[PDB]
Amino acid sequence: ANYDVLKLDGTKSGSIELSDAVFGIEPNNSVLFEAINLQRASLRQGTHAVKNRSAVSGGGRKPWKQKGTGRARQGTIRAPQWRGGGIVFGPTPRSYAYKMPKKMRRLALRSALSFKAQENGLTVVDAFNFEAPKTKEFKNVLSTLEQPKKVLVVTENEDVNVELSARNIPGVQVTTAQGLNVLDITNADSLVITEAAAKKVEEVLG
Amino acid sequence: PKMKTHRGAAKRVKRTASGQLKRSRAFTSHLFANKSTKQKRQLRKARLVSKSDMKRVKQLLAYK
Amino acid sequence: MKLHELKPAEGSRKERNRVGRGVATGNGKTSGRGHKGQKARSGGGVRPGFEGGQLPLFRRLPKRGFTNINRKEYAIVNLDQLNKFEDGTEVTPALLVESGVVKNEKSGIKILGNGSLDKKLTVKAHKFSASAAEAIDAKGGAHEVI
Amino acid sequence: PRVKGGTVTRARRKKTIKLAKGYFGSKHTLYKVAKQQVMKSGQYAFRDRRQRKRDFRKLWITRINAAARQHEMSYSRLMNGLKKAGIDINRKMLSEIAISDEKAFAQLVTKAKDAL
RNA sequence: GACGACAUUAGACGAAUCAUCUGGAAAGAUGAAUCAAAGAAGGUAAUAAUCCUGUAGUCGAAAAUGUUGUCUCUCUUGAGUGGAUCCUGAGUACGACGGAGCACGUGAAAUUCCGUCGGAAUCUGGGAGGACCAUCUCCUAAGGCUAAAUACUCUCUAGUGACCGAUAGUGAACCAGUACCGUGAGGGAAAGGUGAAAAGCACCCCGGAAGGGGAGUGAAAUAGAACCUGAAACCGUGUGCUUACAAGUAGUCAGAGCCCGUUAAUGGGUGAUGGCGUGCCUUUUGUAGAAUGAACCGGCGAGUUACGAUUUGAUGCAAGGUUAAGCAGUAAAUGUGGAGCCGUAGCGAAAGCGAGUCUGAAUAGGGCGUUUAGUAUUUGGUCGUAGACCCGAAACCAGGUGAU
RNA sequence: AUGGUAGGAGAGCGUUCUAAGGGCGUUGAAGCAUGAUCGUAAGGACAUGUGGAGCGCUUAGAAGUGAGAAUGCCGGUGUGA
Repeated sequence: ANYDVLKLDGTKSGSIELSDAVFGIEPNNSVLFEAINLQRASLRQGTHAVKNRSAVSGGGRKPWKQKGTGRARQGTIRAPQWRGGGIVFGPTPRSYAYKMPKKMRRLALRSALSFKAQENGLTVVDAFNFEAPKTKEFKNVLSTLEQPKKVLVVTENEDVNVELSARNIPGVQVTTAQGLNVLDITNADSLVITEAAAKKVEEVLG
Repeated sequence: PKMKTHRGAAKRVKRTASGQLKRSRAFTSHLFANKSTKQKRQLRKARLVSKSDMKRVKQLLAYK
Repeated sequence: MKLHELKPAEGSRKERNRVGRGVATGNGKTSGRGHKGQKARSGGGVRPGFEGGQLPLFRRLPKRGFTNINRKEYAIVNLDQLNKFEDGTEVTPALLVESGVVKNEKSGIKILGNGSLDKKLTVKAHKFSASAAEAIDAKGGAHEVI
Repeated sequence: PRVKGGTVTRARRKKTIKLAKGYFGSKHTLYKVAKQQVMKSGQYAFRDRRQRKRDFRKLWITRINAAARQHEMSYSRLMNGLKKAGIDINRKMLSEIAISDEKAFAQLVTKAKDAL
């Protein structure tokens, strides 16, 4: 439950204790699955629609007499077996979002972080000293820290400079401790945190 | 929308603790002189809705 | 976990039954409805309680009773729930709510003598049962009707 | 999302058409009557796989009767004699022996006779 | 009122790549470099962060002001007690009759409106508190004005999509409410694709011309404007096996002869001859049925979604479980939000009593109950309300069009 | 033990789309055509021609998810000849 706090040079700055309650549990994959599916569903706008036989233009009159003379019996040219139109059971505008209990939500986050810590995919540093945005310098930083292509970087509250620096790099995403989510945690292969952000998530999840 | 309750059944029956429905007895409220006192006092005993009828009228009283 | 190694819990998910999609399903032509009648028809079926014209049960039977619109219901608490407290403590409705024993004070709080107390404390409530007051005073304590 | 009926209808019908190769006229061109025949063809084949054994046993028995009536003996008495003498030899192998090596067939007809 | 960015809006600037291979042409492969507050997107002869338009971002003017900050004038620094006397909304309130609206079926209608008849009180007053009377509580009708939060979108600007991709999606991607039909109201289609580039076939030959054959452009002309791909039905030309003594649901099992030679495995094609054998679907006690339907081919063409109930499976927590609306947030996750909901105790019509209660005069006897486990979300099954698996009436009503 | 219509239960094949991962493609993708191939079935590959730009695979997730019949609708094309 001890983790080495490093510098942007990559050498070291110290060590820090983190709660095993947040980073050291046995992950619950079922709850993880439910949370991921929920978050993916919540992003949909279910904005699809078709026209039924009442909403298709025309089709008021009966195209020929009920007996006709030798023809099939029909009631409108906009019925569904007609080329003209009339859909029977198509999509409707609706929503796919659903909710589940807060305890499950917290459990999913804890399990994700614990997976990322026990896979040696957790890194903790001191603060980011970026007086201006420089994607190049951030690239060199992620070169010094032997990080993979996909990495999530967690500030305490907000750093517009590091956000702008890391915005344009592929594979990299930037998030706040409060704004953490299971999806962008699990999509990543590594997780770099500042010490303050680590303590913040520790207190709000413990 | 919400399901609606059958009011005539609601003011004819009540729900017991486990899940059952307790009813009132018919063949009251009118001519008893043809009947005996035994029938009279025994039609005052309560009874339960039968399960064969519950299988039909379950949904009418879901909110009870 | 990984998004490319996602796996739900066993028994959590089933595929829906799709009707009207051929013979080998066993739900193909008639789609489970049988051949003819009122229930084979779209929008068919008969309404719940309808017995075919035989008088329904809820007209064979007679109504009875009335509802009291201003009825008193009391939040119930037994002695076995009071054992969590400490001896000498003075329990009140607000203390009950704070302890979570009572979620809702409806028309007052009532103390019933189901379980065993094994404690000694003073109580302030609206109504009591005889057994409850007796078992409170037996071990020591007082009941003060608010 | 919409899914349209592409290529699966055509594949499914085409392999039935291919099964219907060699049939008369429209029964190798048209899906409906081709399908109708293929089903019938499979049913016929199912029952003919079983009729085959009956037919061939019938043939072998006819041949054995012929071979025995040259030695002045019926099928029935020949086979009773064989059974009594212990021979557990097939009617097929008997027929083939009678066709190939008449001498051996005579030699065991002698045994069928002397077991009576 | 000097009033101090309409959105600072048309608009302008806006970093960084070379080579070889295949190629008709590279953005592709290989290799070596670069920019990034710009790796959104689209074009360019194929798949481009560094070729073009662009993007992030910066600088920006008219109608303008963001309508925003002391903003000239002007504002409202209150006059408290008793109220004794005066005033405080008339054909009004209210009533009877007939009706309507209120969740209320017209009646005890309490409450609120229309018509016809009547018709008052004035602060010791008057009205309401589900007939009516009294005591209490609240209010002071018959005069008027009033922003916000709320409802919809023919439109406009900027965008989004586990929406369609030419029988789909608007009726309409093109000549669309157009050809066309109808006296008229009205009804209402079909119809997209050369190629990177038109370089869209100079010239010669047959022919009246249409058509074609060469030549030529092109990467390609069975890419030639009836121009991407080019399925099946259908129409033909050539051939290997076979057929004019034969009775046929046309196949199947057996099987010579003849021809061929594969995803090479106890192979392929044809079929002299023998045996067996009355299509499919639907509806039926029962159908080869002379009961129904289908000319053929292709395409389209039917248990779905929302909300609620119930029951199964999964997960979390557990004598507790859980939030709804709203708010902050990227039209997310999440965080917050405890009014409410279920359960922890039932019995009784009810007062009520309470691990018991109801009956009973009685505790008896009996009925329901106790002698643990629920709750939140989700999956499947079923039901209910909605058109509710799909097509199909004769007819009813409302508003209009027609006496050519 | 394993015939089976109304019907109940279960396990699967394919279609379009999305996420993630990992791949194929002018040294020629999808489609189309042929084949004597594989699988208990739905069905899956491979090879060769045609075509000339997009498409598979694994796991999960959503459905406008599979047609031979409705005197079905729309187009083409026959028969009678």
